[PDB]
Amino acid sequence: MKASGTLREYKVVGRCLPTPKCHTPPLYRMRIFAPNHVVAKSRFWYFVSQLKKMKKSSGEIVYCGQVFEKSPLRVKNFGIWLRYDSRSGTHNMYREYRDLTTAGAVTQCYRDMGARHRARAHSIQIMKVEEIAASKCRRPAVKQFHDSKIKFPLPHRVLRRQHKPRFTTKRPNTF
Amino acid sequence: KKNPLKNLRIMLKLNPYAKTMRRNTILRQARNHKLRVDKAAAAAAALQAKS
Amino acid sequence: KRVKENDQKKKEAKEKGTWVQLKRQPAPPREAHFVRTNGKEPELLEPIPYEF
Amino acid sequence: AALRPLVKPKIVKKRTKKFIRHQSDRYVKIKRNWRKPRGIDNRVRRRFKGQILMPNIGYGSNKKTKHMLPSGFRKFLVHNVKELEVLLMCNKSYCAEIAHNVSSKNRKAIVERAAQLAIRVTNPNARLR
Amino acid sequence: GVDIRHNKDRKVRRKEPKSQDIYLRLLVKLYRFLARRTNSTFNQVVLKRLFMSRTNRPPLSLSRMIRKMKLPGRENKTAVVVGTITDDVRVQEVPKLKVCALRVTSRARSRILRAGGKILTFDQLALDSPKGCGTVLLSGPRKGREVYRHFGKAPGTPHSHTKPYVRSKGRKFERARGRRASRGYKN
Amino acid sequence: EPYIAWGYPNLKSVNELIYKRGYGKINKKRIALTDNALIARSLGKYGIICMEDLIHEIYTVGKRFKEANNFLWPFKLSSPRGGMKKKTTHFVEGGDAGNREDQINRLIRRMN
RNA sequence: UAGCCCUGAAAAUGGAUGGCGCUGGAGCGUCGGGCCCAUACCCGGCCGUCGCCGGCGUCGAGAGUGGACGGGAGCGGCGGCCCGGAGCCCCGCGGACGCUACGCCGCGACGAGUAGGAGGGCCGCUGCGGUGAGCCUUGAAGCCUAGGGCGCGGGCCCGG
RNA sequence: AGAACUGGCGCUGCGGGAUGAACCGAACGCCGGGUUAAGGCGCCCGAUGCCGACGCUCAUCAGACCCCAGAAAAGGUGUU
Ligand SMILES: [Mg+2]
Ligand SMILES: [Mg+2]
Ligand SMILES: [Mg+2]
Repeated sequence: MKASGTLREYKVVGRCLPTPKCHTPPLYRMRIFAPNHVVAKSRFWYFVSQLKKMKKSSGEIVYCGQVFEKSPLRVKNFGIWLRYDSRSGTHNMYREYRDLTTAGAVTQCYRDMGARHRARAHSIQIMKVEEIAASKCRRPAVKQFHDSKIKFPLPHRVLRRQHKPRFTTKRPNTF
Repeated sequence: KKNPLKNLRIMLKLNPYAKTMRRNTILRQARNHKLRVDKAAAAAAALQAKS
Repeated sequence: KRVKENDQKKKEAKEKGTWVQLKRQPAPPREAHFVRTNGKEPELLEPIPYEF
Repeated sequence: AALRPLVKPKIVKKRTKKFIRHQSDRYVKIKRNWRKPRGIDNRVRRRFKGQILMPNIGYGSNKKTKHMLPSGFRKFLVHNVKELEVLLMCNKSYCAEIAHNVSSKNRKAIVERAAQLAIRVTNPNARLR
Repeated sequence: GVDIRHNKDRKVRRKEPKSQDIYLRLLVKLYRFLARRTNSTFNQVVLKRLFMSRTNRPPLSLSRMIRKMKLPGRENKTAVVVGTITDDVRVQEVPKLKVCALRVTSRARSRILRAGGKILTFDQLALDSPKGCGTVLLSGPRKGREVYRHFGKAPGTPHSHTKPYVRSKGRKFERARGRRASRGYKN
Repeated sequence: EPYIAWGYPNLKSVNELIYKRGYGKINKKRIALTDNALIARSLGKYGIICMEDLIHEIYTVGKRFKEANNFLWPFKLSSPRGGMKKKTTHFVEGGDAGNREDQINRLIRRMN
């Protein structure tokens, strides 16, 4: 999985072919993050084959729909669980962010594990993304944003170069 | 090979229903444009006649 | 069996008259069935932590 | 200029630069006539970028414009009075050259006959007094 | 340009005859008009016998011709062979068949006419039958040559039957070892 | 599948191809299809004498799908005008070489 | 525990992310929208090769995806005071081009190549049998030329 | 140095890897327009002169893109 662009939260359910030995297989369910619906129905059969004796030529899915959030404008504290490979071993990890939807957090996890632990987006396994409320957050970087009557200025503001007079007679001021 | 779908009467040389497929659907997207100016004005000049 | 066996069916539809397709095909792509979730809901799983 | 043939097309010739031989510039024991390079090392046969081009059949000019003179005719060299009269049914398409071995006395009648037959001679003003 | 297999794109068969025969060309120019204009296949067989080679136009002897026309159903058809007719002295009685061929030999075209036949050429065949209607085309034995009996597997392999080249057939010439069991081996 | 790229085409991307880039083999050559006459003389022995009767048999996989698809010359499409994505790895891996499962309709428009 | 960074980290001409340089990146990781260009691909031109062909119907009179007919019987529509019948034109005597059939035209697909194998040469040099009622002291051969051209090329023609 | 399966150089140019037999693209008639491939887009050098996104990183030996061109154990209250 490339995790190209913004991600997207898919739900996939799925079962295996009706056998003479057993009718009605239980039709399991996951929650896949993928940049479109094809990668969702290709990582679904990655996480299933690690957990059951189901492989994609011996089972079919019945539903792959985008499941999306119930409050896209309500700011939430997300706390997720990883299973990424490192070079030396692989590691269990808790992690928190702060965005407006779960697909805005798991996108921000792949951009974070890419930054800090050099894990590419293929070696990483989400266990479960759920929000927690405030004042149960362990991460102190997120925790300082949990204070009403918050104020901070914008120091040293710079952007939009070559936009004006690539050659000017007016010294920029940081402000 | 003059291009079909880009000039007319070459589609029609190869598909005669494709013309009456066309002027059956320009009618339902010109009459549906009138249905979205009249109904639009009947809710843009509606509350503009309230206050 | 499939050549001799048909012979009981090439001169069976001879007197009855179909287009019986005794020629065989490969496996067709699967037909659109209508799956069922009676009562319960699909069981949610998710991958497990790394412990040696 | 006055003799004015039939249709003259757009004469495009694909290349106007006259293929020369590899190592033409560097000696005079190698004249500019084309001979294709059949070495093992050399890079004109192996045909790298930015080197001496070599002829192949894609430079062949147009079948309706091959052998056309830029005046609009196709040349046909003659020697005397009688075989200028073989060209009387092509006075709008083919033109007559006069060979160098013709003298200046017999180049005087076959330039005056070529006006009574209205045939373009390329050199009407050649080896005159 | 996908297919490295380009080595077969040029079909190999003849388009013209390689000869300079100004009478054979007027028989191709007759029949290559009749090949593409008549809706038949006889005119596209006798056309393609027009080119090719003198190896592939074998001499049809006269007694195969009167053997392959005594059969049922060949009562009144013309014999057609692109190729020459020699006679046999082997056969005595000659029926009065109608033939048509390039180049019948002189001792054959008088043993044909005295029986009451008639030799034709391929100009008075086109004015006879353009379609080839009601004729029999025949062929000589093209693999009867002394060349085609040197040809096989190899003359020293198992079985072989190939007649190896010798300059003088006799004793002490290719009969010493390999050709019998008492010396060397039996091939 | 490291060399190809495929999905499930919809109706107008089975319609775009036959009209704009269809070409029929008559005996062995590819000629512009252009007139209903050039299908009916070749393949009315199976029952699809016009242009849009070919496109039934090729969109719904029909009884004469072999004789319709082997009639068409392969689609000599163009290079896409949006670029591609890495061309070698699978489309699941962020590339575009493999099964893409009806996303092919986004690609066929750029190829033509 | 693991990412970046540093210690660990020594070789001889002056030196190598290619150089210049780069630190709110012109460095590293995960990515987005653009953008630039191969002889690749698409469209079109042109040439060649290969394949399948087309015209001796030059027949303005040839029309053929059925024709003469013909006696035995009625359909309509043409020459009415209900009977219904050849025009071999001629007011025009008129009608382009073409097929070296070893030629001309059509459509389609392909085009790299040392060794090596075949085809074409109206490429070229020397000599003979033909043949141009060929060429010339009113200047042939030969050589030269910042002269005019043709052929993709071998080479060639003409001017001075 | 020697073998097995496939491909390539040998016979082969062209765009790329600064240059390069074999590497990644792609295999060649002569060209006009269009689009891409591997690649790249501060200046040499066609193209980021986008008001690019989120981080990591101070090196008195920075780092910088397959094969490919100089490195390990062990260690750091550097720092995440
Ligand atoms: Mg070499
Ligand atoms: Mg060398
Ligand atoms: Mg050679």
